Amino acid sequence: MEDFVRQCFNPMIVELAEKAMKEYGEDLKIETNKFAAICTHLEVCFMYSDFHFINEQGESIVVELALLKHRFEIIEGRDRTMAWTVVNSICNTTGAEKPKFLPDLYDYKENRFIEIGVTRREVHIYYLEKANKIKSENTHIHIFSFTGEEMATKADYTLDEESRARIKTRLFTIRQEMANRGLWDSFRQSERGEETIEERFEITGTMRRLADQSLPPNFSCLENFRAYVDGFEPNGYIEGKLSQMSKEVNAKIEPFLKTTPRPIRLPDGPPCFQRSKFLLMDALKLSIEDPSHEGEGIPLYDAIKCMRTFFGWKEPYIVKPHEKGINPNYLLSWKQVLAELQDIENEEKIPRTKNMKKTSQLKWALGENMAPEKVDFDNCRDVSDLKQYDSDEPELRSLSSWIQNEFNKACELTDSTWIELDEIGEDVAPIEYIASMRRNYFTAEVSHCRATEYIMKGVYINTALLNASCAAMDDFQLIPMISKCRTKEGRRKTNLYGFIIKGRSHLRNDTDVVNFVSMEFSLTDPRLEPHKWEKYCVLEIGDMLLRSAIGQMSRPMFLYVRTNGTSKIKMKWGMEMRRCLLQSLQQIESMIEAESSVKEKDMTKEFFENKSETWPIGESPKGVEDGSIGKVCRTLLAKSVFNSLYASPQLEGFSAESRKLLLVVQALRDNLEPGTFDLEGLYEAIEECLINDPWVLLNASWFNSFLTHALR
Amino acid sequence: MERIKELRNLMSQSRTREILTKTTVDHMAIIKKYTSGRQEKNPSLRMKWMMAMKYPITADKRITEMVPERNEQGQTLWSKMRVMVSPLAVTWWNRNGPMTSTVHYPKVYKTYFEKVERLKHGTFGPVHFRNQVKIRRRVDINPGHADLSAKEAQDVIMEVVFPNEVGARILTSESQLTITKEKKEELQDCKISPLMVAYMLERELVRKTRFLPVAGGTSSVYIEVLHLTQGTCWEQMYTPGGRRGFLILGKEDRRYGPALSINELSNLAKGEKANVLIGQGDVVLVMKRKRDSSILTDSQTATKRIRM
Repeated sequence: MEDFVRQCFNPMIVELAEKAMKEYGEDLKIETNKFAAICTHLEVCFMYSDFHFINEQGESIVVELALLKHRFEIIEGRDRTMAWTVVNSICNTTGAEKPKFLPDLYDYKENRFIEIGVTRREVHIYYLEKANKIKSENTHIHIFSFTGEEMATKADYTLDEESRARIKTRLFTIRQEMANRGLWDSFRQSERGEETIEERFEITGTMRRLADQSLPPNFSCLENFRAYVDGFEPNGYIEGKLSQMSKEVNAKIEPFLKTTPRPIRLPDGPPCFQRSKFLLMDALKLSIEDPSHEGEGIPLYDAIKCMRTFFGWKEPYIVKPHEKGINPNYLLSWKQVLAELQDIENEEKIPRTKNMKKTSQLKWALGENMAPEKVDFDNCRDVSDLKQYDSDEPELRSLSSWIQNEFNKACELTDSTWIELDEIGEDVAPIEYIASMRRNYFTAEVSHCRATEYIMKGVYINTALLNASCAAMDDFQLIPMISKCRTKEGRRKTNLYGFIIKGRSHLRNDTDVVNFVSMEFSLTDPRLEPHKWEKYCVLEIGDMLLRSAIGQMSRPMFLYVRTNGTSKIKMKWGMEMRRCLLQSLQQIESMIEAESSVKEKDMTKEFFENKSETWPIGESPKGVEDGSIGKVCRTLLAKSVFNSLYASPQLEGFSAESRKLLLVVQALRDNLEPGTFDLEGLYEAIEECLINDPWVLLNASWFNSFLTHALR
Repeated sequence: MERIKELRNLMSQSRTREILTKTTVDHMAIIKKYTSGRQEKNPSLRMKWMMAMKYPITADKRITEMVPERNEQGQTLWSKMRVMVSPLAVTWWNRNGPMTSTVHYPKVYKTYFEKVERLKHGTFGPVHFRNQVKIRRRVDINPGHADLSAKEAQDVIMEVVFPNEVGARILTSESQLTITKEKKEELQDCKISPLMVAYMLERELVRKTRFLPVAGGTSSVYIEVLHLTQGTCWEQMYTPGGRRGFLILGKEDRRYGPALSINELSNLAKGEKANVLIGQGDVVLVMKRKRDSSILTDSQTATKRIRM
């Protein structure tokens, strides 16, 4: 590089190399290796003939700090003309003959010319070109190297060891600190004999033929195309092309008025059904009633102790058939679960985990006999009744009124805590105080919500199921559903929800599926909404005593049984649900900051402790209702939880298109004269992202209800 | 003994043999990057699984005669099949164990120890809520050392940490930077780690700059607190508060005896010449200087030889 040469050599050498390049007719930017070669050659030549003098008696001595012969005269510091003149003068006054080319220096002590060479390859090969280039004449040749080598004619180095050592060390140091910065390879691979070449690159072959037909249709050779491109001047091409284009190519704007938008069309058909992993609104718990503070045991024993606290089991019987399968298998599975839970005592050693006996009904439930067999296509080419795959158009379903009820119930408050966060250091800066009060208010408002209970349930269940699947691979293990909380007065409590029986898990990748069957307790009669439960089998198993008010009243107890299998990736997806709180806090803080940016002061006080402010987040036949800040915080948390629990691409598409439409509507409401180019296609996108998911249908209904009020 | 024996059988297989024979030292770093590209199999879950089992940590032999097998409670600390140990052994060492002086720690981690002194000797002002525009320029995150450039900082680091593996430059000049003397005197018997000391010395001695969108202070002390000073729509005001001349003649000669190490050139003689190993494998013949050979105005005096 240029900067390296600038900072390495002294300027006195530098101006001469530039003059030499100008005389030659080269450039310093295009080629740089030749610059370094000339600088090194000039430096070596100047160093080779310095601090040398010869006394009148004929002996040569080295001195530092009167009029004595210099014993050397420089020729390389001069251009061709005066170099030839001085060479002619000296050979005439000494009787010498003109050798051929320009020698480097002349020594009076031996009365003979000297040539100096520096090479990047090794000396032995480089010697021969100089030897056979100049022959049958008296001219010494000395060759150095960048790695300590040296060689001269007749092995008579007419110099002391010290100067040669200095030259060799200078060359070694320049090479050593050149190779460190990353410039030695190109410099070394740049000497093609006695010239310097920057680089080389040619097409020369199959690449040329391939490049030949990679051109516009009116060309045949790459060179002709390059020549045409090089001599290009723009006269009128763009305007001329534009003048002869048809007028149907246009982008016309149609105004967006208050009467323009129309409600979105929803699909029609049979009602939808629940498809969540665990039921949410219709669950109860069997509390363990404050275990000891030192109690930390296996979940199986906790489940057993929770079970022993209930009396009232009866003969179970089916109340709602699954209409696809065998219900006696479900009855036998439940009875086997009860029997194998009770039969623990017939063991000399108490086990840690329970492995279920492989029974016919369990095998049918887990689908261990419905595995298709795989053979090569060659033998089964002649078989009949062969289809591609399950490439069937999805069914269309309408919207029911139970998802709204679930969302309504998910935003209420409970009597437990469900979450306890740890502590941090004390605050000093005022911004730390502001952040602390913000997060303290947010934590206080949403601590006792039901969505936290759902998050904890999902995390515990997914972690336990993943651990069981990774531990045992060829056993039918029993996995309980267990959660923990703190009571109002401050007693830890453990709750049991149901049971899960896992099949066979041999997972090699992250897409393989593992099957299981789930049984859950409930008090909700399925005969009120038969359409909601379509993939469930419901049993009546016992009676429950309620202590509400005076006296004791009995209600039936039901069991919901379902067969499923999720994934290996979705277990990891379910283990991270604590991020919804973070997202809700981010949204609240973003709104606070956005409002505070305009009214340039701190708005954390006008949001929380103010009690005269209300936000419209409700609806009724009367109209639009209002609520407090805690209510909207819980609503956002519930929305995040339900978004986590009902993931689908339809949600992504609907969210994007609805975001665009909402932005257009908001632009309309600000008196900014909006406009569109194609309002329909956005709509047909919105309906084509509206196939089956009840959550997306509820979101579309919410958008329609927002639209009917936003412009009225 | 072990290393030479491991090198011997590596020559038996040819496929590795031309790898060793045809590869220069300068290309070693080219070879070192052909390792692998796939390891991240959910590291958090793997760590959680490994922390559940007993004896998940590896240690050396001598821990067998420094830590008892069982504690007062009666729990095993290490087991026999490097040996396998549990974190209980680490906690026991932190509770009961030998004590050593820690006087060298403030001299090595001083760049970290200045930050706390700057922070806890500071004061705060009010916070302003408004809108602001942030511009960009070159910001210095490491101030470095004055009167020291990037070229000789590496030289100082090599001289202090690896005195026996320097070659060519630093070995032929006749000088000594002052800071090297104090750095060698202070760390006379420091036994923490060569690599850690080298990294910390480079961190506190070498400067480097970057680009940041800062709308406040420009000096280096205002950069490390950028997360506390600026915000989306707020501004917080804050103040910090507070080796002789040698020349090489050629490669190794077989008539001048076995080569010697860098640290054994102290004896030398009054002009003897001998072989020496320098750099990462170079072997050269050296002999000291009978003169000055400096860089004074004499180099410019060559101008008298031209333009008469």
